[PDB]
This record gives sequence, structure tokens and C-alpha cells, in this order.
Amino acid sequence: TKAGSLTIVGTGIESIGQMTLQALSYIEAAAKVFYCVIDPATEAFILTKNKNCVDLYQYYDNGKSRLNTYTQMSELMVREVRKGLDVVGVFYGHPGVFVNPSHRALAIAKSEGYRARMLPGVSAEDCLFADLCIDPSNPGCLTYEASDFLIRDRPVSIHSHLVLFQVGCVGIADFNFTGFDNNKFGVLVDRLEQEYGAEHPVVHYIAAMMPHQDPVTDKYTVAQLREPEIAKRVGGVSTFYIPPKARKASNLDIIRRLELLPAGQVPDKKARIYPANQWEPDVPEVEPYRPSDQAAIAQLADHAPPEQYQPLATSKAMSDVMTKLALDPKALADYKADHRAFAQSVPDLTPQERAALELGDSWAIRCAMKNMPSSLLDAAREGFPAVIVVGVI
Amino acid sequence: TKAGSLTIVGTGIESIGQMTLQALSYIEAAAKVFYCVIDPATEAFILTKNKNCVDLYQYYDNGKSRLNTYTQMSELMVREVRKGLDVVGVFYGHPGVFVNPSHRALAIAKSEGYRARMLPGVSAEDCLFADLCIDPSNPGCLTYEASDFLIRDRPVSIHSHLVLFQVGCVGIADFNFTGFDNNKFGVLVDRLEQEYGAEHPVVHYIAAMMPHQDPVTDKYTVAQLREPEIAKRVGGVSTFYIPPKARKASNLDIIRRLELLPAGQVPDKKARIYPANQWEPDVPEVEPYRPSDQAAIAQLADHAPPEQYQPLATSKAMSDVMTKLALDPKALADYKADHRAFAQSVPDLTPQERAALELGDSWAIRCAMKNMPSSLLDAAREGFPAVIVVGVI
Ligand SMILES: C[S@@+](CC[C@H](N)C(=O)[O-])C[C@H]1O[C@@H](n2cnc3c(N)ncnc32)[C@H](O)[C@@H]1O
Ligand SMILES: C[S@@+](CC[C@H](N)C(=O)[O-])C[C@H]1O[C@@H](n2cnc3c(N)ncnc32)[C@H](O)[C@@H]1O
Repeated sequence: TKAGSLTIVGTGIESIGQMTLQALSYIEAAAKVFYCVIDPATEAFILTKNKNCVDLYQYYDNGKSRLNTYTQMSELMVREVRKGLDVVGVFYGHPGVFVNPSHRALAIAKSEGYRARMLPGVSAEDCLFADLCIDPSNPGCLTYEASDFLIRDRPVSIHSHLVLFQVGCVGIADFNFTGFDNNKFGVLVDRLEQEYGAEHPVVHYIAAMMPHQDPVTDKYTVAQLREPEIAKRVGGVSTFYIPPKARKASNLDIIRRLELLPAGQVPDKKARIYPANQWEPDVPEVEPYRPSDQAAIAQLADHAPPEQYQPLATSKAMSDVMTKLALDPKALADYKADHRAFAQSVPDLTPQERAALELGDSWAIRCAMKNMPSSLLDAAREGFPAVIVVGVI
Repeated sequence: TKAGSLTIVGTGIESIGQMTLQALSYIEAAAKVFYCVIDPATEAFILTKNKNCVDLYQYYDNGKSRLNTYTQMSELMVREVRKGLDVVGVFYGHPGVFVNPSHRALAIAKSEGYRARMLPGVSAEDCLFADLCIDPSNPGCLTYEASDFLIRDRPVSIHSHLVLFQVGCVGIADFNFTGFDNNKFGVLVDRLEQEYGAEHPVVHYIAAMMPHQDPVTDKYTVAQLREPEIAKRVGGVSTFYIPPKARKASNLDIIRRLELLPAGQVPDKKARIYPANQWEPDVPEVEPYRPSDQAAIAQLADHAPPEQYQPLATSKAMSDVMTKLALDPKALADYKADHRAFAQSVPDLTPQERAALELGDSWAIRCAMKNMPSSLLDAAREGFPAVIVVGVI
């Protein structure tokens, strides 16, 4: 009911392309846009999409506390919210991943009774998984801010992924336009030596910021980070990935309780699913085409869709309206305000489609857009989407 | 040089809107698309963008090992790569976050000498940060697959965020179209009780999959998860967030070595930056407008952009070409093949813009698109973007 909203969105890391469709649509719909991005092509792109933009980066200054900058950035956004405007804040990457002023501004807006939401974006860590070819699930992921990691002595796990952000400004609370003098970097390297050993790998990671660039994926030993020529390459957009040192064994009690109980030769702790993590030291070669793989592939020739598979069975009118709700914030607001009024004015919907939109229930819409076989609903329960694309062990 | 490529992309979690612009452009450019998504509107959207799509979900079956399904999914993609086609695989969320077949297919493609890349997307964890209003940086984040968490007895940190994926299929290696009988869920709850206590909060999180839905953000005690009516709400798209139990103190030796050495009352371990994590038990109220905040806000009236701030100073022709490189994979390929030939045929570029594109160097492009003040380059070094938007302590 109250006038004014704050939506904070991301641009992703790589220029323009890593912005989500909804981030773009909210930027276009906004009364006022406040942005903090790294690359100028993304900045130029944003300015073509809204006429009323303000660069938040101008609120940094040499020797000025970053906290003071963050309070100001937040306040610039919330001031416009209080005037009754639909405000969009834009931060590079994911706007809530290692970002102070977004969370501050949203919390203030929410506490004062305004609509407040963060839309997720693609983070530097998302880029890291993609470029280093690792999955956080295998074998778990610990993610820290590098100064916090040291100051609070945060735990490492030698059996899991370790990701460290802000390794180029260790112990630095202020700002400089010409970059950080990272002279406490040696304190980080000492901690990494204690935890992993001097010959354990550390990957210096920088995601490509422009579409034609390759990422920096440079493997060094912990010891090599002490070399001045290597240490100087670490800057404000550098992230470290430290791979596990070993594989963790299975817990017998849990094997029993989960009834994985052909316990004899439940694949040995080093019997990896292809592909193995290529950054992990002394990682053995894993066969991609084992006899079991070859047999699975042989079944493709005779494959038919299972009885209980639900083929898409929708219409242009329904796909058009579902697309509009996702890509037009104004249409979404209209729909949310009055499902029935909105649904009844959508042209060319079938009766079922109209009814599904009137209700708004997830299952009714899914039911309108997919043919649910009788085989399924004889077994199925009166949400259950069920799309699980990773299997551990 | 070799014909055939594999690009694996994501759709994000929320229908359509959380797809990145580059994911969309690669889907449109592909010779063949293979997809595995949850919601039918996203499926319908994909089918409007390419004429040659295959749903990978049909390769699941009741009682069929998920590993066999993953081998088949991978093989369907790589077969088309081997024929010399530009293939795009599409997985919901981030396609390398808790996904087996993407990493398998990319690794095989790369080993056989084909172009292979994963484009990052918005994961369920990205959504979690946005919807639960937390930052992984404060106070660090541990992320695990729930079965792996139990089977390998993965460590928790009571001072950091804990995120658990696949809490609805604990110990289950196969599949069923009507969903999982999660009868080993109690084993997870036992572990959470041991680590956190019976009265510690656990947030049941489900990101909205359709644009009009609200997320599920239901806080329960560990003990409440044993209640059958609560346990049954946990399904195949459920993720758990467990907040920290306490704040970790600072390490005196590191305070010394980082020279944060007005050590007396360096803000006490509970002197939080606003806003506090609202899920953390017994979290004190944090003042958003302290005297220091009010003073920072008072400086806004007299603010001018700093000397060393670099205003955007580009052209429509340059912003157009940088946008085209990000949004048109064919143009990007042409540019990467011959920078000079491509640059010289771009209409209306200035000499500097043309020269910057010919080189392709990050700094030359930035220099062409931003006015670098003399004040900056008198101090600055001959990349240093420097955009750091979070400050710990
Ligand atoms: C203030 S934080 C903001 C992170 C951003 N919100 C995100 O979603 O990744 C800055 C830190 O992000 C990481 N980062 C930013 N750009 C990066 C890039 N191109 N490659 C790798 N890491 C990057 C670095 O660790 C950097 O010090
Ligand atoms: C096979 S994984 C795939 C994850 C996906 N690639 C991603 O980027 O998040 C499935 C797990 O993701 C999480 N997940 C999927 N959809 C979700 C949603 N709408 N909300 C919360 N978690 C979700 C759940 O933990 C689920 O068991």
C-alpha cells in the first residue's frame, strides 16, 4: 500500500551478458537507478536502459572509511524510496555477496514499511565454479572474506573446497582510486602454509570481465605466493581457490542407518565419480567410460519416454502470459494485485489456463502446462517437482 | 579449429527472469539444445528460442540409478558435439552447482579436443542469500550436500552460515517421478541436534519458482523437524539454512600483524555492523543510525565527485559494439578470430575506440570508455579496477 520500493539487483561479473533478464527489466522500469559496477561497458549499457541513473562509485574517496561510503550509498537509495519512488540499486555480481550497502538499504526500507527485495545475481564464486570446473557439492565448500578468515581464525577443511574473496586488500578498511598497497598479504600466506603446507596448490582466480577475455586460472604453490613478482599480480578482483588435500572416508554408523548396506567395497574413498577435480594434488586418473557407463549408453537406442514422464502441453497464449509475468514488473504487480481481473483480461487463454491463473497455485499452473499421465496420478500424491541432478559417492 | 562445441548454461531458479542474457543468446544460437528444468514456463520459453530441443528429464526413471541417467544425459550432448554441432546444455539454477552430467559432458568434450565452456547461473544458494537477507562474507559460509554431510561427517562451524542442499532425499541414489520417500530424514536431524542443540533454529528454504510466488522461509527448531507434519513439508526443492550460534572473537596476533592496533575496544565481538542476521538466535538490536552514520549522511550535501573519479565518456558506437560482443555469440567468435578485421569494419568508432578493439586489452578499452584524470595517472600505476563493497568488523 505505501508508496516507494527498493529492489536491489546484480549485473553478474562478465560485462552485460551475466545480467539476468529480471535485473534488466527492473532497471528499465525504475524511477531512479543507483549503480556500482566495475566495467564501463556494463555502465554504458545501464545508462541506455534508464534515464535517471547515479553512479555510487563517486562516494568512495582516498583515505575515506569504506563504512562512511556504505552509509552514504545506502542513504542515497533510501531517500528516494521515502519520496515514494520505485528505486533500483545495482551492484556488480550478486548484490548481496560481499556487499555491505545493499543489505543496509534493504533493511532500513523494510523497517520503515516499504516494499524491499533483493534479486539474486551471478557471483564471482559462481564464475569460479564454472571456470575452474568444480562443483561445491563435491566435496563441500567453505567461503570466507580473506581478512575475516585471518582475524577470526576461521576453520579450514582439508577435505573440502576453500574459496577466499578480497585477498588483494588484507587488513585494509579504507580505499584508494589507484588500488591497495597489499603489504599484509604475507600474513595470509603464513596461514595457508600452516593449514595446507608450503607445496599445496592455490589457484589465483580472476573471472573474465569482458566477453572476449579468458579467465586467470593460475595455479601456484603456497610457497610461490611469497615471491614478490607473484604477490603483485593479486589485486582487487582476485579470488583464491584452495583445493582439498585429501578425500574424507565414510562414517560406518551412517552407512548403516542410511541402509547403504552392501558395505563391503562401497566404492573406496578414492573411487571418484568422473571427472576428478583437476586442481587437487596427486589426483588419480578417473575412467569416463567404465563398463557400467558403456551399458547405460547401449540402452539409449531402445529408450522411450517413461510412462510417468509429463510432456509439455501448453499454448502460445499461456507461455506468452507466463513470460510477461517474468519480464514485465508492471504486469506482475497488476497480476499480484488482482489475479482474477488480470486472468480474465488475458486474450486467448483456455478455460483451464484462465482458471489456473485466477488461483495462482503453483500446481494448477503446472497442471495446465504439462500433461500429467494417469499412471503418474494413480501413484502420485495430492509441491513435488523432483529434479535432482547430482549423486554423491 | 575442430568442429563442434559444448556450452552448458543455467536458467536460474525463478522462472524465465533468472536466466542470464548470455544464457539466452547461446540457447538461441545453438544447433541443438538439451535441457533439464523444473518449471514448465521456463521449458516453454526455451522451446520458443530454439527449434531443436531435447528434454533430458525423460532419461530419469523409477528405480533407475541416477548415475546411469547422468551418463546418458552427458552422452546425448557429447554425441552431437562429435558430429561438429554447436551444442548447448541447459540446467536449472547454476548448471555446475549440485549437477553431475554437466561436468561429465564438458570434461569429455575438452579431453577430445572440442571447445567446452560452462556459463555460470543463479543458484538456489544465490536465491537463499537474497531471500534470507544474509551475506556469505558475514560470517563465512559452509555449503554441503545433505547425504555427503552425514556420510563423510563434514565439519560444521557454529560461528558461520551452514547451507544444506538435497535435504529431501537423504541417502537416496535412485529416482521416482512421484518424489522421494525421505524416511532417513531423522538421521539428518540427529546430526543437527548433536552440532547445534535441539532449540537452535533451522530455516526451511524454498525459493519461489514462479514470479508471483513468495519464498518459503520457515524457521523451525531442530526439535520441531522430528514432528511428522513438519518433516513431510521437506521435498526435492528444499534447502536448509542453519545460522551461527555465536560470534567468533578476534585473534590478537593477527590484529597486531595487520596493524589494527588501537587494540583497546576494537569493536567487541558482538558490536555488529547493521543489519544483524535476523535468523541468528538471541541477536541484539543494532542501531542503523549511529552518530558516525549521521555524520556521514550530513556530508552528502557538500559532496562533489573526487578528483580521481573516472566519469564514463564513451559513444553510442562503442557501447553498441561492446553490447554486441556480449549478446551475439557469432559476433564474439568473429571478433576473437581476427580483432583487427572485426574492429576496422565496426561503423562510426573513433580512432581510439578502433585501436582499443584492435588490441583487445582490458585497460585500452577501459581507457577508451572512461576519462582518466591527470590526478589519477600521476599517482596510478602502469588491471586495477578496485570496487570493494564490504568491510568486515
Ligand atoms: C566487494 S566484493 C564483491 C563481490 C561481488 N558482489 C560478487 O558477487 O562476486 C569484491 C571481491 O569479489 C571478488 N571478485 C570481484 N570480481 C572478480 C573477478 N572478476 N574474478 C574473481 N573474483 C572477483 C574478489 O574476491 C573481490 O575482492
Ligand atoms: C540437483 S540440485 C541442483 C541445484 C541447482 N543447480 C542450483 O543451481 O541451485 C537440487 C537441490 O537444489 C536445491 N534447490 C533446487 N530448487 C530450489 C528452490 N526453489 N529453493 C531452494 N532450494 C532449491 C535443493 O537443495 C535441491 O535438493
